[PDB]
Amino acid sequence: WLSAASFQETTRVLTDAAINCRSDKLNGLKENVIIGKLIPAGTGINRYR
Amino acid sequence: KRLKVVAAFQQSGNSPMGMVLDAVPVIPPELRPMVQLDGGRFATSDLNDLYRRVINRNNRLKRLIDLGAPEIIVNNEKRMLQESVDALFDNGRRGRPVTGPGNRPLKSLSDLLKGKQGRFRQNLLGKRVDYSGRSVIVVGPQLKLH
Amino acid sequence: EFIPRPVKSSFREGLTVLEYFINTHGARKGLADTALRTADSGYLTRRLV
Amino acid sequence: TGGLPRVQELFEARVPRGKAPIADVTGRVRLEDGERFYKITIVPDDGGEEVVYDKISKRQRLRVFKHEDGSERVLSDGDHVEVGQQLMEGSADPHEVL
Amino acid sequence: NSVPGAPNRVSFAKLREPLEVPGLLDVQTDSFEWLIGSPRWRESAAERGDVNPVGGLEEVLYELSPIEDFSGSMSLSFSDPRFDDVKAPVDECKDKDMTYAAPLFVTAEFINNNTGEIKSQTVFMGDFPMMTEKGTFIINGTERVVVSQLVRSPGVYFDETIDKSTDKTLHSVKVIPSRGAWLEFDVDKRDTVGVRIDRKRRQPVTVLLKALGWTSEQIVERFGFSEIMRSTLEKDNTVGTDEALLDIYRKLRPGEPPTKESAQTLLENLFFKEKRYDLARVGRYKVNKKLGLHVGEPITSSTLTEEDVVATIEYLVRLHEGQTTMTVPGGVEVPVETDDIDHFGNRRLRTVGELIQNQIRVGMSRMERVVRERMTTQDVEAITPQTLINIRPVVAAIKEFFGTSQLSQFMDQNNPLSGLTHKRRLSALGPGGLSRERAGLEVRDVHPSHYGRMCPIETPEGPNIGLIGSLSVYARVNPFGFIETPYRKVVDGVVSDEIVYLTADEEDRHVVAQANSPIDADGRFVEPRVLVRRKAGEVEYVPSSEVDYMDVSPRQMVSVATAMIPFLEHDDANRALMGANMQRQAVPLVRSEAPLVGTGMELRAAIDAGDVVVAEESGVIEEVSADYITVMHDNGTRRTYRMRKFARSNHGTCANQCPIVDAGDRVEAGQVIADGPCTDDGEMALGKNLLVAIMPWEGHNYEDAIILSNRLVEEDVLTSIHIEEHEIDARDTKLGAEEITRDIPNISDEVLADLDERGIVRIGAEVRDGDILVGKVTPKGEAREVRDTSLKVPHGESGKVIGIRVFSREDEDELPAGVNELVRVYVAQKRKISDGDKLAGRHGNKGVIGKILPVEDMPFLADGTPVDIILNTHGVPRRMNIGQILETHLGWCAHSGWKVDAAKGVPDWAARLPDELLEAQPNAIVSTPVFDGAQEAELQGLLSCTLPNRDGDVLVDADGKAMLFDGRSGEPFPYPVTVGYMYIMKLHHLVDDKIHARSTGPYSMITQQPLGGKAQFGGQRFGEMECWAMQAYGAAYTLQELLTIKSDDTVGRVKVYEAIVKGENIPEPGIPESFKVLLKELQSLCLNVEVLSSDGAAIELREGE
Amino acid sequence: EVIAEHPVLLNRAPTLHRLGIQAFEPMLVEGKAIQLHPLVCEAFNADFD
Amino acid sequence: LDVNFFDELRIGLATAEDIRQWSYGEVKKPETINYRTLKPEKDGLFCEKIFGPTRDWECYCGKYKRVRFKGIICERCGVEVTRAKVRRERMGHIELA
DNA sequence: CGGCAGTCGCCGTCTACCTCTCCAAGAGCAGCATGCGC
DNA sequence: GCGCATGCTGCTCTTCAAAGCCACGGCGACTGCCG
RNA sequence: UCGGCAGGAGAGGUA
Ligand SMILES: [Mg+2]
Ligand SMILES: [Zn+2]
Repeated sequence: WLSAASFQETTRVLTDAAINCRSDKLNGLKENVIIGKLIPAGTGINRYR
Repeated sequence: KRLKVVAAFQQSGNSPMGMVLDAVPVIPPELRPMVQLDGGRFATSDLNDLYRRVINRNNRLKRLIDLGAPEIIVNNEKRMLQESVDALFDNGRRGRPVTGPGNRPLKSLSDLLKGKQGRFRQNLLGKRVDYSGRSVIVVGPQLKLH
Repeated sequence: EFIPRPVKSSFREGLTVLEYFINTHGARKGLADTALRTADSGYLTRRLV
Repeated sequence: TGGLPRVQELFEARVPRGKAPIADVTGRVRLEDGERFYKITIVPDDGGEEVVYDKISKRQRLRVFKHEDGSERVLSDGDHVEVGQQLMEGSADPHEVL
Repeated sequence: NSVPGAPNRVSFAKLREPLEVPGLLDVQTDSFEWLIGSPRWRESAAERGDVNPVGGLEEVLYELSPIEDFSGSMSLSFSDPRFDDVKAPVDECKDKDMTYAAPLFVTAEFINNNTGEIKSQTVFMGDFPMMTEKGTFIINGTERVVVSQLVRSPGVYFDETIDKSTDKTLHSVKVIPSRGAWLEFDVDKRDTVGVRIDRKRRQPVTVLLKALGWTSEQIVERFGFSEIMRSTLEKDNTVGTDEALLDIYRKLRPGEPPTKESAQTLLENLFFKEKRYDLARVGRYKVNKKLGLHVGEPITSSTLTEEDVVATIEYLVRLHEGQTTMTVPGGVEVPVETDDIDHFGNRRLRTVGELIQNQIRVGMSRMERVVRERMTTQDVEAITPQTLINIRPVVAAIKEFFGTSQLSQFMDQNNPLSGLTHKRRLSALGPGGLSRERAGLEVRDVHPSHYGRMCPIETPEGPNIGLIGSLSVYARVNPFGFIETPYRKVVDGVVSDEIVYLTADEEDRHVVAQANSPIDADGRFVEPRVLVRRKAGEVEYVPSSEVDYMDVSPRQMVSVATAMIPFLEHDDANRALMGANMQRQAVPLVRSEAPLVGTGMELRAAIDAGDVVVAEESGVIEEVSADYITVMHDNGTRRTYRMRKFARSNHGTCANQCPIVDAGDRVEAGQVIADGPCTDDGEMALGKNLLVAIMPWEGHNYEDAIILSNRLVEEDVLTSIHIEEHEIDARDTKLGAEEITRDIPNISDEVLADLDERGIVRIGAEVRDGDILVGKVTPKGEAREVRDTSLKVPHGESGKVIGIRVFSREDEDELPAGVNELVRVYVAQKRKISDGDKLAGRHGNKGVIGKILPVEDMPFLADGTPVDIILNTHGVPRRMNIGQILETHLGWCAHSGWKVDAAKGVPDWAARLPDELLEAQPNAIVSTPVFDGAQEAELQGLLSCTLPNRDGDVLVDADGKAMLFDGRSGEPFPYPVTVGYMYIMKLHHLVDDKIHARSTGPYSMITQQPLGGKAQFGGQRFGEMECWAMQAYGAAYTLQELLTIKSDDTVGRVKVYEAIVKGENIPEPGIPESFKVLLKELQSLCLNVEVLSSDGAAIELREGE
Repeated sequence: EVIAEHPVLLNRAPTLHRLGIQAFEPMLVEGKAIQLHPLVCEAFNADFD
Repeated sequence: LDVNFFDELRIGLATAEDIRQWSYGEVKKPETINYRTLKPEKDGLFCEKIFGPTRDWECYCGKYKRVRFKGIICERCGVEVTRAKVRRERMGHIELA
């Protein structure tokens, strides 16, 4: 819901997520940028880090 | 179409009794600041007025209920309180917007999250930074590629 | 649509008043469409990303 | 259509403007000429019911495939079109071809 | 010419002109003259069509009165507006931050019908802002300009559409009023004519026809020629006026119980009234023109009648049929055609008078409602007109219009041309027009009806392309709001000299010839066939025997800034657009000089702008100094004119006036007495003449860059003066009262040496960045309560101090309440040319300065003359602006001087040249009009006649090319290069105002990110599109550092700074604050958002430990 | 010697692809304008007007 | 806090019990701020008791000042003696009739 | 009952930078202050 | 000359009226409405 | 050691 709420239609996605009680695993580029973590690409992946 | 909604309230461990409110939260004060207008007075905050309206309606409703008023007046006050709360959460969704000085619609709690000028696309996906500058570029033919 | 009367003079000899006036009909459209095709390509790019 | 309009009607996959039907089952054709609208129904060269592909307008023309005869044949009643042949002329639909 | 004292500028024009350009500021002054009702407009309206000399305010005051109550016992009326004298002159209002206004009084009478007595007395209705002699307003000390608005005109508008479902045409109408409800007939897919009364669902037109009083018989008898009306007739099922009234009652007023009496009154108090429906004068004139109605008597009333609606329905059915004529019972004849909504015969102009009249009317209506409501709650015999009238709504409306409005705009005073152009602008936006987002692509096009009324070239370049335009030079406005243009009447193939002004709706029934048409001595066309303009802008080649009108001049279709580009017909439209836009951005220089090659418009564009000083009478000059001129008139009176020396304009430039007369000269009325900002001897001069070479040079002028010489810095050729202004305020406080004084117990005595005995700086001191201007302290309560709050020079500023203006309260000066003293300080600097500054020409050339070279490093001619500027040749051919090369050729010919040999008669190429253009002197000034100038045979012949220099050498050959030497190596260049003179202007985009940098500074409050802007020492945005590049490069650490420890991480910013200063390693980023702000935002909408760990147990996310 | 071998990043808007950001090695010049190599104008899409 | 320990972000509907849990007190008076004393009112929308002290280690009265009184609730005012940064993270609630 | 087609309302429409001005109003209610009369 | 009575302008406080007003494409629910 | 600040709307421009 974090990646879809920042694209379009914030109210609808927030309402659907609240009703469904969804959970976000924070495993994408946009979410890692939003919360302030290293993106999982390039030099931010486990082998190189 | 109906099962998509009726099954969400069953598969999880929640209850459908969250759509009806009995207490309203209040944002911390430093997130809705009130500052002086160039050594004069304070000119609106766009969020401290919808709260004032809700509090006024709630106080009047409480005083009228604890007095023995007829049903018509209490019903009118309850309708007005409902409209005020609805305008607090989302202004303009039903009926006409609540305006202020200059016929300018007030900005609600859900208007600070949506749009290209909201929190998501203007404070979380892009920011302003330190150690930066700007100037006009000109051509230098004596330089190298690096 | 094309105008059945042509512009017989080059820019090296100079156009007349009417030729210069009818030259601007399709010279304004270029700029207005250039200005309106830069706002529908950036939304396509944002949707593709 | 051409340009960005088209790019986005091939990305944001939607029904085009002039949808040209495609041949459901390999078979001969039943091209009849009407007043303002043709009405083909194709011949079942498999042994079943003809797919009634009718009510197409006259505005949109007919196409030119690589027919078995070996030329740019314009759909003539009695033509062995194959599964996938764009009968008319106009952008097809990405949901029927699937 | 036609001006008493003017420089002699010879011209290449071959055509004569029967008309002179009008006053260039009469579009602003005429409307205010009409609104005020002054005698000048009264006489002008008495000159022609003297029927109803009604002013602008008088018609409002007469439409208002009388004001009656419900009972009908008393009434109030108004009449006779009149104005007092202006309180303060212009300069006092501009100095003390006041408004330029004059009080207004009206007379009101109170009649009581119960008794019969009358009580009348004069009331005061507030101060009315007034317009100066230049067409501008001074509001709160700032000059303002009100811009005209292009709006659709009230009337009846037909249409035509085709349906994609079926296949047939569908028509419609739209009765648009000035203020009221909208009707809307329309045919349908089947055959049911319907009407949307006030956008309220739909209903067959027969219910309305019945309501109005038409029985089935009458209708069928009248609308029987068509079949759609028969069909609609036999399917209404509402026969009966009362049941049709009920029909539309349960439509327009839902839920309410329908009573025939209310329906009767709802079908009268909507359209057939006088209070809510108003088809204004324009609307009425247009309706009684389309529907061929009673155009035999004056235009009175303003409500919709029945005949109108009937004729509308008739027209609609006759148009659905497909005829081309119609006649209503006892009317005239008219074509049956649909109309366009962008035709300049359907778009009118709302000038300043009609923009102020609307606000006055709104305030009047509010005051009228108040007085009507208060007339019924007071006691009789104590009611007087002064006790019933409230002024507050009117003054509130006036001050709201003249302040926070989209059409009263801040005036731009970069140079006189920009100020003149601002006052001639037609804007399609505003309160009642369009929007930058709603406007499409058909309202931004050059309609064929713009010829002579709007300029097709001068328009903005950004999102406002086509939404803002300029009036043409010969255009003028109707008394209704329609733009006219003049023509010459021709009869029997001979052009006469009688001028008639025609609107766009009257010139489509005549054949109009072209300005560039060969005309003999008697006035007969030479060419057998001429290029004309037919009805629908159709250009054709008709044989010259049908022409009915002719243009007045080739420059009829261009504005005042486009008519200043020589060789305009050789330039593309885009480059001429840029040249016209960039001619308004030039800055005034310390010394001015007129162009060597001009157009002739520059003389009357400077007198009409108003930045010069002209003489109002004839006399001899008695005394001349640097700041005053005394003229003795012939009768005996003496008049003295003062000058503005080093005044600051709206944009920080310098406005300086200098005298150009001697101490014994004889002066004629209308002669220019003093110069101005961008003026040279009475004519506008925005740049300088420089010697050019067209060649590439070592890549320093690569991709639109420019190379300059050092002689342009050592001789102050391109130097300008910029002035700045700073203020501070001394006010009272809850702990005391702020005082301005030199004594400050917080700072040292070394930095308080340039202050006087009052706390202010002294005139003539050189201030710098971070220096002190005034010294002020604030008490904190009662010692040792004094804090420091001093006005200091901002970052990156400097210059001398040239003036101080102090205002005090104790010396009887108007001041805002709560403050005690005011002080203003003016700081001026002189700016030379440098790298990064923007230069331009009149043809679209534009670039920044790449290098400045020593005069010994520059290519030089055969006699040792270096060139001043080098331009690249790769940018000319691909942009189709070849007027600059012709300008350089003609400029060289004018600079050197020429002489045509006539020993064996005048040469064949010089047959059409005048007799004064066969010989010229060095440094001569010529003129080439915009569409009738120097041909190319003439230029080619003049290029081989130029005079030699001191030694008998001709440096530039017949092609305009010269052999240059190389100033770095000494060898000649192998091929000849083009040389000449060109006119170069300096644009107001300087690099000293665009450089910025920051390491740390102020931060925000809610989201603790760096501030924005250069004045607040802000940072630069790292937007969304810039993050995608970082993610595509693979740089995961640069992005993380850019997003956490440089923007939001409050605890990591300080540790990073300490680590950098101490030389240690940079620490690990924390968590941004904006995420916590978002979480509290989500929690305030009753959403239970929590951050879990690997085993539940939600994290606190509040620090504190 | 502080700015020796310390790269900086140069950016021009709009950033339509990767090459809208690049890293250079700074040099001290005289003036108030930035000097750009002639061969990177194609990647930056930057003229000099 | 460490960003390397987050694992989930859950959203859901909030009940009245949660709203009464997050809150530190209930507001009753619609007043906002005193215009003349330039100090927050009592039980308004800008209150030191519900939300937090406006200045560091201070309170409405002057009984406890400087940093030595932390952890003590003022018995006549009710304001906690702690930092002023806690006004960005403490909420309140309104009891609807 | 049952199709149904029009209708209406709600989503979306490129990035970075510079300069300027304007921000509720009215009505009641104070605690004094100045005129008139004996 | 003194005592009584009546109006200065800053300050404070609280919020519906009511006329004023007039893109475009896509999608999906829905709702009277005809049959 | 006292002591100490940064919201909205409209208009015009540059690439
Ligand atoms: Mg450029
Ligand atoms: Zn206390």
